[PDB]
Amino acid sequence: MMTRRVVMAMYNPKMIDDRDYVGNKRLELAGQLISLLFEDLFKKFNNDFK
Amino acid sequence: EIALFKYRKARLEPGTAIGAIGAQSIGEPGTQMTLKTFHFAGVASMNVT
Amino acid sequence: IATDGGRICRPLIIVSDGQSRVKDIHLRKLLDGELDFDDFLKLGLVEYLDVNEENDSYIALYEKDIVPSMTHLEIEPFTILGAVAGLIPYPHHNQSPRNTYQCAMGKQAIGAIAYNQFKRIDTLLYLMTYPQQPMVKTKTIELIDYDKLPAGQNATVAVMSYSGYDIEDALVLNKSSIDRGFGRCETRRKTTTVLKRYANHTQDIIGGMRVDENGDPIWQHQSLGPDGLGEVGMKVQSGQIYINKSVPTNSADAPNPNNVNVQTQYREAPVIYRGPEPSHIDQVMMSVSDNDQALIKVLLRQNRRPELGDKFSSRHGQKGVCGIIVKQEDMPFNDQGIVPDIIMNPHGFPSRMTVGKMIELISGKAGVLNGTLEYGTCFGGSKLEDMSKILVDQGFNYSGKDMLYSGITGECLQAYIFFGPIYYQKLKHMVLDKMHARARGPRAVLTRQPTEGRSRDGGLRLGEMERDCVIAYGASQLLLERLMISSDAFEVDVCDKCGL
Amino acid sequence: PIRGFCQRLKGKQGRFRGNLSGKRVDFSGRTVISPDPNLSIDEVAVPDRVAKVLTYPEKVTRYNRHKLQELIVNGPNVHPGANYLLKRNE
Amino acid sequence: SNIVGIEYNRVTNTTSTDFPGFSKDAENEWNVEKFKKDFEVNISSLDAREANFDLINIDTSIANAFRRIMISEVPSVAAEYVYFFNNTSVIQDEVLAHRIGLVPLKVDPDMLTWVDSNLPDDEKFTDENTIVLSLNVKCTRNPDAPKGSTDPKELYNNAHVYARDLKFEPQGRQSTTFADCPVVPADPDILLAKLRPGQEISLKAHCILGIGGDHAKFSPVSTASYRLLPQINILQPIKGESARRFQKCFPPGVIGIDEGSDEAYVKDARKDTVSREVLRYEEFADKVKLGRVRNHFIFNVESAGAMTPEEIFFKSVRILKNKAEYLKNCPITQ
Amino acid sequence: MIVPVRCFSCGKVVGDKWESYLNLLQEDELDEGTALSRLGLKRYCCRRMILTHVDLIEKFLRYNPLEKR
Amino acid sequence: HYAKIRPWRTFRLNECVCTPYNADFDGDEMNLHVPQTEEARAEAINLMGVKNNLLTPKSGEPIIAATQDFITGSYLISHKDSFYDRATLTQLLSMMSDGIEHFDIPPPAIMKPYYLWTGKQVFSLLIKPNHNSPVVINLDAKNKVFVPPKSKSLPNEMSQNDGFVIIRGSQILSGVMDKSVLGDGKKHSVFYTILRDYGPQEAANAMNRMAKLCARFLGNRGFSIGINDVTPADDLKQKKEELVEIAYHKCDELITLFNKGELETQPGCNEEQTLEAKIGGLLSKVREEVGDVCINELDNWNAPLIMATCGSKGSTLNVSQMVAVVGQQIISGNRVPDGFQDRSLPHFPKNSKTPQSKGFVRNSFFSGLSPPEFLFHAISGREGLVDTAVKTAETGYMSRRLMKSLEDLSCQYDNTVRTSANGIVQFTYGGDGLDPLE
Amino acid sequence: EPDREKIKLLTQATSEDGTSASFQIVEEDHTLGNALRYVIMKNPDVEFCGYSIPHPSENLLNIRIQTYGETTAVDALQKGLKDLMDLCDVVESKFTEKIKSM
Amino acid sequence: TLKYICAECSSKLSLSRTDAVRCKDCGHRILLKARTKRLVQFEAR
Amino acid sequence: TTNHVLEVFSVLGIEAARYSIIREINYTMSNHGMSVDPRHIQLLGDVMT
Amino acid sequence: RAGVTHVLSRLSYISALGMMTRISSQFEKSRKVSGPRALQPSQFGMLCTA
Amino acid sequence: INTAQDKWHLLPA
Amino acid sequence: RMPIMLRSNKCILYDADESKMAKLNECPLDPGGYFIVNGTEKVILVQEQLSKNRIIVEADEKKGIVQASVTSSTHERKSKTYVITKNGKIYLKHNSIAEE
RNA sequence: GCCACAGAG
Ligand SMILES: [Mg+2]
Ligand SMILES: [Zn+2]
Ligand SMILES: [Zn+2]
Repeated sequence: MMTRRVVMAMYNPKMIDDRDYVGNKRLELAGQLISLLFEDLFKKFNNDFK
Repeated sequence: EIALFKYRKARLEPGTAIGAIGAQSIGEPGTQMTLKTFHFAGVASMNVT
Repeated sequence: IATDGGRICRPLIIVSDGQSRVKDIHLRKLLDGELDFDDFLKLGLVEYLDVNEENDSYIALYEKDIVPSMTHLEIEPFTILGAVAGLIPYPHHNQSPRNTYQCAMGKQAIGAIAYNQFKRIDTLLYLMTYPQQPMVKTKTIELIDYDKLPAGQNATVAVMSYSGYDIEDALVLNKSSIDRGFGRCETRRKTTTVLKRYANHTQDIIGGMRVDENGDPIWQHQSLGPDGLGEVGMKVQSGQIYINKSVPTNSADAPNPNNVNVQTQYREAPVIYRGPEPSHIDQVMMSVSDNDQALIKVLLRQNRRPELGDKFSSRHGQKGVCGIIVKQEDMPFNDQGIVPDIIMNPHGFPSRMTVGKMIELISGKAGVLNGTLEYGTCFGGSKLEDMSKILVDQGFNYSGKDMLYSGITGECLQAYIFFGPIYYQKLKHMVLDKMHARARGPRAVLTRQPTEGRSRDGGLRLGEMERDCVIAYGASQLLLERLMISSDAFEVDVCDKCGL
Repeated sequence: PIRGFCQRLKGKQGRFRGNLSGKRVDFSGRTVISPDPNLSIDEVAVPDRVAKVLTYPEKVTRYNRHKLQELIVNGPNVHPGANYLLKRNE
Repeated sequence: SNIVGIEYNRVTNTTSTDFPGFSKDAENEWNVEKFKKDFEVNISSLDAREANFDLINIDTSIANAFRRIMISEVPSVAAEYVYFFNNTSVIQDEVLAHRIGLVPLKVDPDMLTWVDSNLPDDEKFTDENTIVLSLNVKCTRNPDAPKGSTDPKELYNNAHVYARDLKFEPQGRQSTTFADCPVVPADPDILLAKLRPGQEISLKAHCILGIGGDHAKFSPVSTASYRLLPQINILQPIKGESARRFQKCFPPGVIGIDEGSDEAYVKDARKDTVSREVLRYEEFADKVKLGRVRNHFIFNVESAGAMTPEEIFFKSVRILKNKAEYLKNCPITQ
Repeated sequence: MIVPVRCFSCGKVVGDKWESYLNLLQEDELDEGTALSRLGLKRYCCRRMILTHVDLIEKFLRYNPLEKR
Repeated sequence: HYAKIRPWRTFRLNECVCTPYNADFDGDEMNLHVPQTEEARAEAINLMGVKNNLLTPKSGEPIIAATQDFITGSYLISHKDSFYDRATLTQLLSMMSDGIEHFDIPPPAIMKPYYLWTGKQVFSLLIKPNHNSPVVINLDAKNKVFVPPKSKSLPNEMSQNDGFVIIRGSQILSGVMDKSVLGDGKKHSVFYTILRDYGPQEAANAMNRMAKLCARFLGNRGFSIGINDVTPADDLKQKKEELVEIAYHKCDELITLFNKGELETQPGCNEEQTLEAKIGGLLSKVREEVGDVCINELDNWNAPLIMATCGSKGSTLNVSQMVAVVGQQIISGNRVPDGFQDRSLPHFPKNSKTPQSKGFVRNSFFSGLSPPEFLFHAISGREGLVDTAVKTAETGYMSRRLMKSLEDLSCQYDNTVRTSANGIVQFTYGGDGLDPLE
Repeated sequence: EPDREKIKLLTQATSEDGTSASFQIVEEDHTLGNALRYVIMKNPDVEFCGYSIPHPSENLLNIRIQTYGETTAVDALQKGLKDLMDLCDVVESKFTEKIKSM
Repeated sequence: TLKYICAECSSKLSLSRTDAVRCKDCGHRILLKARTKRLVQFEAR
Repeated sequence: TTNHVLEVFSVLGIEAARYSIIREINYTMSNHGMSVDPRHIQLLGDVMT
Repeated sequence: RAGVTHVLSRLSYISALGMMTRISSQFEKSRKVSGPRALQPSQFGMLCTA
Repeated sequence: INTAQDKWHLLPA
Repeated sequence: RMPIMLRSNKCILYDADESKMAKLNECPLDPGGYFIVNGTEKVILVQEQLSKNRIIVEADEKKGIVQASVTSSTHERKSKTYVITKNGKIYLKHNSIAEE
């Protein structure tokens, strides 16, 4: 499918997808970032406790 | 008399940094100018920058 | 089909068979207080759409623009404006750069920050003494609770060229308006000292109030108080002490098993108020921190007044500084007897498309005459013809162009003047924090040139472009003076056989 | 990275473009700007509280002795006044 | 010749139209007998606070000068200094100082003298040139207040620091100077401050007198303005409901309708605020020419309560004549 | 935070007409334009003084450090 | 500059000097250095001085001249329908000089009914106050918006709206004062003539007098813009509707014919470019013509049109945008692009190339903008901002390159331009050897 | 005892005989300069009367009087001040006699 | 002598320089310096 | 003629390259209504060549 | 990742409301016009257009 | 009493 | 100890009337959502990112080199895969892989 | 003194 849309974009230039399109941007909130930090901190704490 | 006076006081005064004047008289229009491309011949058929 | 989390969505009203799914009866249930937006979600009246879903649907703006091929309806148009842009009155009449500048500028407005501001101690705070809600407001203001805690003042504005002092977006204030309390803003700052306990069991001591041989407090400690913390209420000037701190003389720790029980003296390391205009202490607070130390906070304040240099904005851009402050006798007046407060140049309208300010002026005049706050919400609001009808009903011109009398010579103005209440904000960028002078001052130890910043008594940069511009005139002696004599002059000895 | 020699000679805030080809000067002052049409087109208005710190070194001559004496007596706290004095023996 | 016309986009014939040199006739020379014979004053109403009168056959510069002297040069009294004694309030010290400064005093200013500022501060204030006010309020909770507590005044005994609590504290000879007529705030129910129980305000205010140009609190007029008398000239009579249309473009006490021929006329042009609506509609254009009369002035003077308005007018003209005499007597510097 | 003693542009004593304005708007339930008309306010400078004022002092007095909580 | 001490905490400079600084009193921050040695002081006052440098060396044009609201005052004084009596004349004359110069009154322009002076004699006395000042200038110039006369047989003097200014002796005979004659931009202004004929001191005096005049004259004669100055008449509301109806009919027909597939093909472009060119040209012509109609019907003493004619700040296009159609929202030299698939906003028919779907703002600023037009206007404004913020970061580098290349050049004392190592670049500067400054 | 510094006669701008002069007044502003302009303009012997304020930040008033004929500048100013004083007195008398009625 | 105010309890209490920073009624640890008694003047202009 | 610079040098010499540079800069500047004096352009062209 | 947190500047109520609900950029610096900084019509009602 | 014009009341809720 | 943001489910201010807001010295018109850490009231701002677990197609005009990029997102590691065209032929590019 | 953001023209 990847190369299928490569071929479609190659056949006509109108098949380019906008890089700055809003649907191709995802919003990471505060809770996800705090989860990512707590994951690293908790695993470091667990390794030190071991 | 007025023509000769205005000619003689229009000579480039010796000692003028003419290079600095030229540089800051060419660079500043580059700040000022607005557009990039203009349609010269056949509207959009030929493009010149 | 997308199931990811982190996508941006918006609620719309599903429309089918050429009829909005939210009828008047459902609106009646909403207005009765029941059937919350969650309930309308459950019944399937409103739906969340992302930009991926909006690609194949068909959305309508108003009810008049329904066609059978639509699928959804926009719930209100002014969702397109954000929260910060929501304050702008009639912004669909303005130009887009004006809205952009208002969004970037309204965040620097001076007004009350919260209901608990006077018990709050922040690093920097500005409070307007006499807030006022905007006369031409927006539904966003009613929703985000902005009029309850406003920022700015309603000034009667005449739009005329009063003098040469009011050119290039400058402003002319009234001396009998500033002195009655217009734009009277106060600024609060915080000073924090932590009395750290060093490893030698030695800690800072606040004690001591210096007294000379006369038996009276010294000038340096005129507002120091008995304990060592400057008393609340007392004036503080430039070069005084309000926390008479003292640090142990043994700066290096070097933990000692020796006796050294007594005569562990302290050196004076106080905080000195080196501000340029007087300030008053309004709060002194003491606390014990998490590590069980001593923490001292002092809130200083100063009640500045409007003058030349302070910035002002109109909620449509049109920023500017005060140029002159004329007395009330020199300002124009009308048949009723009112003088304007702020006069602005009419040269700011042709080049800035600021028709929204004019409609705001007319709507505000109609509001103050009629007695009600008038909405100016974007894509709608209150129209112009009804406000014109109110203006003629109370006995004024339809365009607010009232005839004035010039106070300088008592004559009728040969042209009518645009007259009405406009809401203005006082910005935080004021002259009294931006004045600067260098003379001879501190130097960096690595380059022996003037330092940078007004927080270190620094000087001004003379960059490469200015150097080239001075070369462009043929000024040799001036360049030599600027960059060698008075910047980093140094006497060196050179051996002219080797060259080092 | 560490501040080496070659990184102290190149760049905007280096030496050749930060402290040699253009450098911070003394005797300057920066202020916001307000209009004044009643001033001639060769005249800028300096505030009272700025001209008391900015100074000009004038050398006494036989033509400006009394004026500089009065400026020195007026002091560094009234505007037509003097702020520093330097002698030949010092 | 002096009818200042109001055209739909401009104002015409506004400049003063009489002096020698204006015309070949060289008329309208200065003569005191001419202004004695022609000048007129008519008082429409006179109240304790507001005065409304008319000056007829006088030029615009003189009326403007009178207005400027009223606003900025007629002296009055206000609070210039405050000393604070334990001001524990949420309203700041300088805000209370500002409000105490801008309160209007009901003092005749002739019973004082100007303060010489260059004198040292220990002796600059005496009892002959200073009004000393004192304010001493302390809010405490009232035990028998109702449980509802919706109205703040029921809960607390002194929850409002009004203006009337500014007691007068005479010093020295003032004890007999204002014995018959005590000094009080002009307006009784001004809301100076608000307090909650556990808070106290105690201040001593020193009141001096100064010109209006120094600060807005010294202004003895709340409003002192004038307007030129409007004039409606109807070139051609109007008939029918067109007269009702004509009436709609004016205030309801300006244009009337006849009961003998049903043709519109003017009733009183003094009540016509110039909304210039009749110049809009083209059906009534070229038939009425709104204007003002340049040498007829309607003065309206409303005082803060310090002094009676005709006293303000006479003090203004007295100040102007004194200024003119002072410039007359002093010799020109060579 | 508290209504000015004088109007910003005209010079009337407008602080008097604040408590009376609140009383007339609370008890008689009138339209507030009528309430401003009845209290001796005709110039709209004073009308904008007590039509656009927010009584923030009564919200600030709730948070004082002097009284018991 | 020469310093003057005034106590208000802010630097203040005359507004005619603010044009070279590009200064706008919008929180702008400027710097003040003070020289120390007397040599540098003399250097600064004699070569760097503002009186000695009133001409930029870009082209020799005057750059320190009247700015906005000074040119408006000049236009209002020099208008044809102005007539001052003797007291107002002497008041203005004493106002522009502060009672420091001796003024001699010229004979009045109207004598029989009342002695009246034209507004142009005020500027005549500004140029030459008496017979002691030798300023005697003679010139002719065209204003910013000139109208040719009724027939070719007349010269430019009798031209309608009086756009041709002629000064003989010291009197201004015909022409109203505009930006083209008292402002920066053209090499046949009045102050340029004074500077090139009599020197810098008289030019500075003339500017000071005009500045003090226009600074205290508009306070005795107002000039205001309201909504009455922006609202349209009855005719424009229906005329604009009729022409936009015709334009929408035309573009719809062309778009349908393009959809069928028989549109004309350019010799060097595909069909999309043909549709783009046709729609863009048709819309631009519609905007221009309705703007002409809107401008022509506006009455005089409508302030924004006076601002366009006078040339203080604005243009005819700006008032056209206020009162008539806003126009085509050009984005990157093209119509509104396709953020989505084959349409702009999720409100409009699929695959529609209609111009109200592709970035046409039909409603004027006075009547309010619709949501699609509002977002399109937002896009155009944001791109204007980014263009202004990006071009600077290249032109600064280009300027520094050109300076670091050319700064070693000089003109030695034999009219030969030589570099630092005395290498000849030209044998006579520019062939003629004439300074472009003079 | 006379107040010398209130009024000055400018010397660098005056005429040799007294046909034209320009006085400087301290501690006065527009409210009296306009009145002096109006009163002096009612002389058939004054051709040029005009007041000006050179800078609103400084309290000053420059009044210029140019008179053709036998009249000098100083006499014109003095009689103008006399006429202004008489005019104010007349207004005083008329206003008092009209207040006394009511 | 009484010179300090606690935040919530608002009880006027003193703090000897050998005493920890704490209120004698509630366990809170904010002490604000109460208003001094020296004559302070202000200009109403 | 070519609106390039290096082509004119490669075909016609340095002296034609100077003219190509001068004409191109004059065209670009006067297309945007900046009106730089042609002598500054002559100075720039004779510095680069 | 750097610069996650920023100080809530207290200048006005609208300022604290506006620092809240802010969205940063994945691109720290840019040079191209109409790149990641253009206001695309995809952004109708998702992010503010002013 | 209620119309389709006043549909913005969903936004406060 | 979690630093929790105000007006969350764990903070003391959840569903607090105006009197309780008065007791604790807090403003009822306080937006909330900011962590009070070390006396400074920090805000964590929403970040925007290229879409993970999806497809991006990118192309450029003058170069004419099309590409399709996919951001590989796992809970442990993240990477990216490119499908790029050179001289009109498709090739696969990865950071760990040396050439196409 | 080194980094990070926030802003002003
Ligand atoms: Mg600016
Ligand atoms: Zn008022
Ligand atoms: Zn306690």
